Order: sequence, then structure tokens, then C-alpha cells
Amino acid sequence: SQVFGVARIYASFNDTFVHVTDLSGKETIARVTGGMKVKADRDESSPYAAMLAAQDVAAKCKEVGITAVHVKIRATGGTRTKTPGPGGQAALRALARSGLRIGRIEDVTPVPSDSTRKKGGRRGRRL
Amino acid sequence: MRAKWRKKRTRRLKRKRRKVRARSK
Amino acid sequence: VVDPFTRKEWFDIKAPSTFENRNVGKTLVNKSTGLKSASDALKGRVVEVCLADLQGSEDHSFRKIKLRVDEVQGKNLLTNFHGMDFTTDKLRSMVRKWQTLIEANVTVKTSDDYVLRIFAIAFTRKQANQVKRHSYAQSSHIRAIRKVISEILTKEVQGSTLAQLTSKLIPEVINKEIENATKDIFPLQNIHVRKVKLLKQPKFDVGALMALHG
Amino acid sequence: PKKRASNGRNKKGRGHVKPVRCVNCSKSIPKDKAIKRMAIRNIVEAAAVRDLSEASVYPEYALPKTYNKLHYCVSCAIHARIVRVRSREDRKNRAPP
Amino acid sequence: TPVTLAKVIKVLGRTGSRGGVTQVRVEFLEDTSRTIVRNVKGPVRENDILVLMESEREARRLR
RNA sequence: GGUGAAAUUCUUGGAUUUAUUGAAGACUAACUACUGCGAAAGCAUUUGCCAAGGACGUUUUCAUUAAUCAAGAACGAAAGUUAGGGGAUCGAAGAUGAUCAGAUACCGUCGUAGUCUUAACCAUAAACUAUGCCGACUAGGGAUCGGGUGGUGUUUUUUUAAUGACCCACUCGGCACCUUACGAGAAAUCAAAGUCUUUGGGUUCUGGGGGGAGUAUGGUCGCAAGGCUGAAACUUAAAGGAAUUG
RNA sequence: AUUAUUGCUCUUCAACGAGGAAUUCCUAGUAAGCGCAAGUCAUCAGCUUGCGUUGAUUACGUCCCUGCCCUUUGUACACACC
Ligand SMILES: [Mg+2]
Ligand SMILES: [Mg+2]
Ligand SMILES: [Mg+2]
Ligand SMILES: [Mg+2]
Ligand SMILES: [Mg+2]
Ligand SMILES: [Mg+2]
Ligand SMILES: [Mg+2]
Ligand SMILES: [Mg+2]
Ligand SMILES: [Mg+2]
Ligand SMILES: [Mg+2]
Ligand SMILES: [Mg+2]
Ligand SMILES: [Mg+2]
Ligand SMILES: [Mg+2]
Ligand SMILES: [Mg+2]
Ligand SMILES: [Mg+2]
Ligand SMILES: [Mg+2]
Ligand SMILES: [Mg+2]
Ligand SMILES: [Zn+2]
Repeated sequence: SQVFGVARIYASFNDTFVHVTDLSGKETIARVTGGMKVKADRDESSPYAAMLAAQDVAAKCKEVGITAVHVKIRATGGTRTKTPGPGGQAALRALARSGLRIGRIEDVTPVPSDSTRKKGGRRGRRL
Repeated sequence: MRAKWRKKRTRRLKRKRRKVRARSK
Repeated sequence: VVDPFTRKEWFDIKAPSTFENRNVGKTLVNKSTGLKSASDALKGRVVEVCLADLQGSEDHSFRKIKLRVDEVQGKNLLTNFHGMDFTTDKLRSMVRKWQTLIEANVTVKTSDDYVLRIFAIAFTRKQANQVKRHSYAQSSHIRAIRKVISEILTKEVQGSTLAQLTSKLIPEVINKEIENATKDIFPLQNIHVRKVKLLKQPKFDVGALMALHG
Repeated sequence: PKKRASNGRNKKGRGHVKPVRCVNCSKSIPKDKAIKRMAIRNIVEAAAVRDLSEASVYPEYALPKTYNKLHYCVSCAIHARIVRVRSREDRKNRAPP
Repeated sequence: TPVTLAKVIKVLGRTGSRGGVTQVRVEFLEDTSRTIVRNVKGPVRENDILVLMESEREARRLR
């Protein structure tokens, strides 16, 4: 009923990424992060900035042509944390409350058949 | 001092007396 | 001082034959300029869409599909096939403790000579009166299940390209025959092809490609 | 003296398992000594569930949880997660809740 | 401007780390047969009457 | 980007995010457990091949062929050494941003050796159950892995079986847990750490207050680093174990 | 009685226009306002100890802050973390 695209939300710690693209992926449209919509470096990942970034994203989305979208939220992944960051659910909340539509949302965090030694060495990051 | 460091302490000490004695062979 | 959206050409994506809505989605390119154009440059992309999103029913909510774009004809961009996946959450939902994950795979060819590697996964189930709390099989068990699973897969392929293989996957007949050959060894549950990743296409051949459309 | 019969933690008839890397500090720690939590939770959250359903195509959709195994390192297990510290006796209790 | 009145039934208890806030269940008189839990700031007893400025958003824990 | 917070750093070179396809080396996630196997070190993707093994079944065979072991030998985590290959990752060293009174560190960045593999070395780990091996006896209980036996057990449908997975009883042999304690202990505890002043089943090995010291010396092994063997003079009234109350 | 003990009279007529960061005390005849007696005292209360007079607002809760107490737990401390 609507026009569909991809939301794709990389929500790590220390920042949260949102950017809508073509459903094929190649051509992307409107981005902006949390590190953008406030300056404080340490406040780069708080749900507040994430919301404000979902605001800017929704604004251009409904300014170019996308009326709907599917989200693929995503943590750092790889050999790192693997657990969803602070400002993705808030970005989700803010982009649904925007006025855009929503349909089907799977997670795409890279999970390995494990390996490549994790950083920080055997004795652990100790502090 | 930690035992392992003391074990290392004398390893060094030994390798030295190994040197000095060698000047005299 | 430009804003490429007052410059972008706009598009819509059409599915192939053996599904539901061929009208799948929309996209953006660039005006077919002399020297780098909207045609040959791209279009030949791929599209991730749940087949429950393109079949209609939800007894299909997992099982994802990759449509690849081969031929185009102005505003009407036609697609074929790139493979099939699984929703990451659905898989994670079957990998319960106290049971066996059995997994097997095989690389094989069709008539219209596409080469593919297809997958297959099953888990042992408790006997519906079992008392012991886990239920694992016995490796000699497992080995049997794989050799049979593979015996079944190498059969079901080399049908009429993916085209009929496609038409074989969608109603999951493979899943049941598996269960059939198997139940003479061990229980088992879920049992899906899970993944199938294509990987070698023959030649363009504008005939058969177009032959899936109308 | 000896503080536990599981010694550190749970390995009898093997002599070597295989280190996992701690999820919180990256410390290596034997798999069988790991301390492990299956963190399952909805992709959305508390209050977002209404807002999510409403601003969507589909009848109530489906909804998928996130399934994540968690490997803490003991010090990390103690500094936050499952830990307290228990009396000489209550230690012996392997029952979860 | 919609007014929505609800009669307090059962005092639930204190939340908010400070504790000034009191949880409570109500039943609106304008069409009864429907309960909601609210958060209050003032002192409250049973049968007191609360003005729900909006009529549908109940809460829980408070930090 | 990173952190408690930052900075060093990277960004007209469209970074970071995205998409499609490609290369390299390492690894084997989830399933994975008070679960398996091996002399121990150790061993988790598939399939082919090559030989090996325990337990079980056994009205088979041989018939004392055995138990344990100075000397001697095979294997031996990680690191490290020699000569090639490899060199993705993480990363002793070094260099750096910060922190600090200082900060040779902890945290951050760059990253040499290394990490992987072949052919040789090395022989040590809290190499741990801090508990030698064979044999007998002594007490309860529910789980579980392998094997076997029993049942007009359940389930699979076809036409009933035959299979297969499952349920109950039993029995060898495993990995363990539970409860008691006759019994043992300085206690913590322990089905052995029991069957010990009512002191003897067989055998190997090590210890004899604490330091000095695993040091000196000699011998021997090693390319080296170092391994094995290993004293004394002198010093000293404690050092140490378990439990109790603060 | 000077470096003015205190009291009185005329004159002189300052800062201070509700107070930053912070911080104190308090739940009923209490808080706050208001004086008085007593101690000291030859003379000197802007101090104290008590006293009555006028008389509220706001909680009747919790563990956020701060402080302490209790259990569990580690200890090589027991002249006991100085
Ligand atoms: Mg710490
Ligand atoms: Mg000379
Ligand atoms: Mg002690
Ligand atoms: Mg201790
Ligand atoms: Mg070991
Ligand atoms: Mg695997
Ligand atoms: Mg390297
Ligand atoms: Mg340095
Ligand atoms: Mg410096
Ligand atoms: Mg240095
Ligand atoms: Mg030794
Ligand atoms: Mg051990
Ligand atoms: Mg027994
Ligand atoms: Mg039987
Ligand atoms: Mg004590
Ligand atoms: Mg007086
Ligand atoms: Mg005074
Ligand atoms: Zn940790």
C-alpha cells in the first residue's frame, strides 16, 4: 500500500547510526547519527540524540519519497559486545512515532562461527 | 617478593656468575 | 547547493513468476545521461524481502528471498533469483539446549546449469512419553541422517533449474520426505533447508529469463 | 584451604576444556568455569510495543525476541551480574531461580 | 478539553526513590467497569477523586 | 573513533554507515551439559582413507604367562630456539595520548617478535583430584554414558508384524552428584583420607624445624634459554596447618 | 571610666532595595515572631539557662543524598588499617 525501503539501524555504544536506503541497498537516502544532533562526545549514544536523529531521518524520508520501511537493527558485533546499544530502541520508537509505516524487522549483527582473537588480551581489560 | 620474580632474580644472578667465571677459563 | 533529489530518476521493482505480488517495491537511480547512464551501470542489484511479505500468508514469516535483477525495460525492472535465507531470530529460536543440532549440506547443479550449495538442519525431538530430560542421538545416528539428507538433496535438485527447485522449496516437500526417510532412525523436529546460496550462474540467455514473465 | 569440591567450577574427567572470552572485559576463562546467561528479550522494549504495532502494516505482525548467550568472567560476574556471594552453606546450592 | 474523573479504590503503595509518589487503582464514574493504576503526588486515601488529564496511560515503577 | 571522562588518531582521500563481488590466514560460535574419549599433554564443521582402543557378550582359545617397578626409553600445554613457508587476527618489545606528586604501569593508539604450518630443538606448568599402582573387605539413594538380558510396556500404520525412538526391572563397566557414618582426621573434611597402639595383603616413590637455597661445586644433557643431579659454612625460636572469637 | 563601663539629650544619617556557590534547625501549642526572670554582676547581654505570650504552612513517607547499625563474606591484621 505504501512505498517501501530499508531502515537499518546500527546501534552500538558511544554512538547510534540510522540511515534509510533503497530496498536493494545500493542507493541510500538520508542518514544522520546521534553524534550529530548534539555535541558532547560522551553524550554521542544517549537515546535523546538517537531520537533527534530519527527525527531528522524521518523528515528527509518524508521529504524525498519513502512512505514506509523495514528495519534491520544491529549491534557492533564481530568479536565485540553483540548486545544492542542504548539508542536503537529509542531510534525505533522515534521513527515509528514519526508517522512512517513499519513492516518486518530482523536483526543483522555479524555473529561469527567464532574466532579472530578478541582484543584486550588474556588477562582481561582490567580497571 | 613474588616467588616467580625471585626465581627470575636468581636466574639473572646466575647467568652473570656464569659470565664472570668465563673471563678466567 | 544541489540536492540530487531534484536530479534522481525513480523506479519500481517487479518480481518473477512463482510467487504472489510481482509488484515488489521502488528504487532510485540517476537520469540515463550520455556517459554513465541509468541502464547498464546498475539496476543489476539484489533485493531482500521476506517471502511472507511477498506470498501473503504468515506460515512463511521466516524464509527470506534474494531477487537479483538481470533485464530491464524502462520503469519496468524485472528480477529472477539470487537465493534464500532464514530469519536470524527463527533460527535462534530452535537452537534449544538438551537436544542435538544436526546439520548438513551439499553443492550441486541443475538442468539449466546453475550451481548451488543448499543447506539442511534438524534437531532431535523427545519421544512423546519420554522420561529422561534431554534426548540426544548417537553420531552413528547423526552420520546416517546426514548421508540420507544429502541423498535426498542431490535428488531434489537437477530439476528444471531453480525454477522448479524454487517450486519445490516453497511448499517444503523436501522437509517432509526428509522426515520420512529419517523417522526410521531417530525422531527429529523443525527440519528446514534453512539456506541455499546459489553462487554460479550459466550465461545471460535473454530467452529463458524472459520466459518467466508475462 | 579448599573452598569448593567443584574447585573453581565444574570439570571432572577431562583436564582441559577451552577458554571462552569474557563478554564484559575480554578475559579468557575456561568454558566450563564460564558462568553463562541466555539473554533473551524482545527487539522492541517496554512501552514501544503499542507505538510499534500501531505505526505498522500487518495485523499485530509477529514479533521476534533476541537470543544472546552471555559469558562473564567471574570478576565481571561478581561486579554486577549473578554473584552476590553466599554463606558457607547457601554456596552449595546449585538450584537457579 | 476533555475532563476524565476517576475514583480511587485501594491504596497500592509508595514508589519513587524519595517516596512522595503513591501508586493507586481507580474506577472512572463516567462509564465505570474499568480500572487503571495511576501515580499521585499529594497524600491519598481510599475514595479520593483524581482528575485524569488524559484517560489511558497507566504507569508502574518510579526511580 | 575511543573512554570514567578525554586525547593521540581517521575524515573531498566522501571517511564512519551502505551495497555488490574478490583475496588471505586463523578459528570452529549457537547445539555444549556436574555429558564423551585418551597414558597424560590433550581432543568439538563435513566426508574418504589408515591403523588403534575400552567396556560389554561369550558352555571360544592359551594356562600363571602376573603385580609393582632403580637404571633405560616413548609421549609431553604454553612460551622459547634453528631453517623454510605463512604472516588475517590478537599482540612480550619499542614508540606514543592521557592519568599521576612520579606512572618506566594499569586505560587508549601505532605495532617488531610471536601467534599458524613444515623439518628439527627444548622438557618445563598450581603438568592439580595439590591425593602412586595392583588386590580384598566395609552403607544407603536417585540421576546419567556405553554394553547386554528380560516384558501377551508405550508410540510409529499398512494388514498385522519386522524395524526405530521411548517406558519399566535387572546386570556388568564409566563420568559424577546426593544422604549418612559404623569408621578416620589437628580440624576443614573424607566410600576413602575407612577396615591403625586390637599397630603386617603386594609394590614403587618422596619428606624429617625454619632460613641459608634449589644457592655453591663437580658431572651430564642443550645451539641458547636452561633441564637433571645437588651440598656446606653460617644463621635462627620459631616458621607452618586447620579451626575460633574479634 | 583616657583605649570613649553603662544610662540620657540634641546633632551627624553610612551599608543594606531579599542576598552566588553553598549551608543550618525543625512535625503541634511544635516552627517562626515576641518579650521576661535567672546565671554572670560594683558597673556591663547583642551570650546562655529556663519562662510564658501570639501562633502557622507542610510530611505522617521513603532509601535518592549523607551518617550509622546489622548480617553475609575475605583477611597473612589481634599494639587489631594510625
Ligand atoms: Mg577492579
Ligand atoms: Mg679475556
Ligand atoms: Mg586459614
Ligand atoms: Mg583464602
Ligand atoms: Mg592440565
Ligand atoms: Mg559447529
Ligand atoms: Mg604478524
Ligand atoms: Mg612501553
Ligand atoms: Mg608520558
Ligand atoms: Mg619501558
Ligand atoms: Mg616439577
Ligand atoms: Mg585443578
Ligand atoms: Mg554406593
Ligand atoms: Mg531389549
Ligand atoms: Mg574468620
Ligand atoms: Mg542580668
Ligand atoms: Mg559566655
Ligand atoms: Zn570479565
